[PDB]
Amino acid sequence: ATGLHVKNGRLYEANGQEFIIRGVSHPHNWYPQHTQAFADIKSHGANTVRVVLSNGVRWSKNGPSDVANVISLCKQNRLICMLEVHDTTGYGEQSGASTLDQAVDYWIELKSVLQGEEDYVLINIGNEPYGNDSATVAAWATDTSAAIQRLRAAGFEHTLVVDAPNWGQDWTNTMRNNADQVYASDPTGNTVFSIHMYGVYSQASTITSYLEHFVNAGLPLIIGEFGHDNPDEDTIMAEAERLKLGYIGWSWSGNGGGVEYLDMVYNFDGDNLSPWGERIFYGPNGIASTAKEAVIFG
Repeated sequence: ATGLHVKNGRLYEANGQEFIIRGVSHPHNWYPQHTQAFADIKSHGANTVRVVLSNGVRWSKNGPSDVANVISLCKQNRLICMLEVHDTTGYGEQSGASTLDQAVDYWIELKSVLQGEEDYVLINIGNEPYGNDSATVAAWATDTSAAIQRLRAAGFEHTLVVDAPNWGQDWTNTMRNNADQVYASDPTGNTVFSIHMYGVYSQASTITSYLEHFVNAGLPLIIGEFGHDNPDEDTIMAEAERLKLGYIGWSWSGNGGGVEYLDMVYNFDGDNLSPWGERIFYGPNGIASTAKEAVIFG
């Protein structure tokens, strides 16, 4: 059965209530010991959590039982769970990345724990699945359409979330110009596009133009990741509120590799907010003042 689904370019629960995602990502794969984060994230008002999983290509695979446990943590804490395979990141540029087909192999393997959870879980097929290599960025639309068709053929009814090329930022506007072709390829219409806004989106003009393109065309869109400063997070949040689009900040805690300033809380301590955590949860157009829990939990 279908749970969350798309109607007229927007996201709805099965009872017909519109759902506007207001959440954060949590690096579950890399920090399995920090499962308290699910309740901590809920305590600050988020309605969704984007969970980092691995299909075993680049990190250690999250098996079915582990994924079942993450889904119950989401449900227990009344959060919609967006699961994502992180191994696809930067494919065609990043050495050892997974392809979307390898991500799809993994989702099919979890079929028995995901089927029947369509009201609670969204499947983000693969994070930022192309880097900037021109020849593989040119395959974004065909590869993404192929992955959707495989998932629907395996019986998945969930709403699927697909990321853009150019490491998620789509500065080539490949996702923007071709999302109509990809959307048409899902027989159920339950596909949502996801843009990640970092340094390409430091100007308000670029942010606004990108979001309006999708809203004016009825193409479903969420801001799957964004950071602060240098993207203009003030405009990203204001515009997401004005246009009623979902957004998900990166990330709860535990950033390494130079982006330690993207931690929202220090050392996974839910009461120890950084300035980014205070901006995204408690600032203007922030999670605590704008998010609404999914009505499926009432």
